[PDB]
Amino acid sequence: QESVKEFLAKAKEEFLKKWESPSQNTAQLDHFDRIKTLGTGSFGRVMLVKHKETGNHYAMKILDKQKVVKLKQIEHTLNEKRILQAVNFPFLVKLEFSFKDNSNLYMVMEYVPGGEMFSHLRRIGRFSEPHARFYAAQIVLTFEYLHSLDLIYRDLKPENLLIDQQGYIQVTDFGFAKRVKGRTWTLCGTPEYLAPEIILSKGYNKAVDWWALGVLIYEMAAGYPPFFADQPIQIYEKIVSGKVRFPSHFSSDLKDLLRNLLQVDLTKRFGNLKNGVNDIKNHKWFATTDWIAIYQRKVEAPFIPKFKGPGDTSNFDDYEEEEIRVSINEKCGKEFTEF
Ligand SMILES: c1cc(-c2nnc([C@H]3CCNC3)o2)ccn1
Ligand SMILES: c1cc(-c2nnc([C@H]3CCNC3)o2)ccn1
Repeated sequence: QESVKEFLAKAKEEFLKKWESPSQNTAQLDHFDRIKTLGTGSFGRVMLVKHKETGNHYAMKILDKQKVVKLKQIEHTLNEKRILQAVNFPFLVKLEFSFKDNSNLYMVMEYVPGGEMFSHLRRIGRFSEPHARFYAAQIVLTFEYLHSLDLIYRDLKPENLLIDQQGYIQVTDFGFAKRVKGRTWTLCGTPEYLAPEIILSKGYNKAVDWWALGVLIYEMAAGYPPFFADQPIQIYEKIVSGKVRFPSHFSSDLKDLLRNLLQVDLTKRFGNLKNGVNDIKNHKWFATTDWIAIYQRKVEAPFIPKFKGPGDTSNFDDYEEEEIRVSINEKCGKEFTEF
């Protein structure tokens, strides 16, 4: 494990150098052509763009500054960009450029054309245990990396996991990620994936990412999440009870892993014990996993998405196409000085 200790020590050195001196203002809007909207939200959207001089394709996340302020997301938005420009790991989407103008904030990422894990899971129904285990091992390594840097991710769900041209995962959307030594308190995340200590308004820590990994593995292997209900208040009641029913087709090793990740007592939850991530890596359900081979991307993927080239949008869906307007006057300049 010395080689793992020294890898993580080097990873932290390189993150901290970029964290302390973040890059800013590395492109501008009229360097790109707009192609298609890939997703939309409360204060921002993600567009496929093409760089006019190089011809490269990118995914550009665009946030309306005035709406960020109104939804009280200033701190979270600054978190997202400062973390994304500082990290480097095989299963994290790469931030290529960032900039701002009178109206908007922009984060320009590599474009991953295979689509969201959500689409593929819902089309096929459920993943076999080896298929789920291939994806789960990538998230285990990514959380080991993020947590060693004192980062909590806080938005694990199938919609945020993109599948690349080799069938591996690229994690996207750091809107709720935060550097945290100790506890933190914000209510955020999707209802089906929230740990009990978030719902109960406690000070919580990185163990909430390991709870969310339990939810994700269950959903990949069953086809639906463990605390499913029609409205959030009913979901929250099932989460805090912790009663979980497992389908009969689950293996005994899978049920045992999930009982330890979906542990309502955070001081007993796998990932948060004295042996840290190794209680997960050494569990019987991962016995066939070569952790080094996954990191080096040398395992053949269970599934390669169908797409025609780096500009193909066929694995994403259709949204109304709205203008990208930039006001003649600067909005919210002070609030976003550091961006
Ligand atoms: C303190 C507060 C926050 C924060 N961010 N959004 C919120 C929500 C409260 C109102 N709706 C959004 O609170 C972050 C860090 N410290
Ligand atoms: C393609 C897409 C993206 C991307 N970034 N954030 C998102 C969110 C949009 C909806 N759920 C995820 O998608 C990055 C690279 N290629």
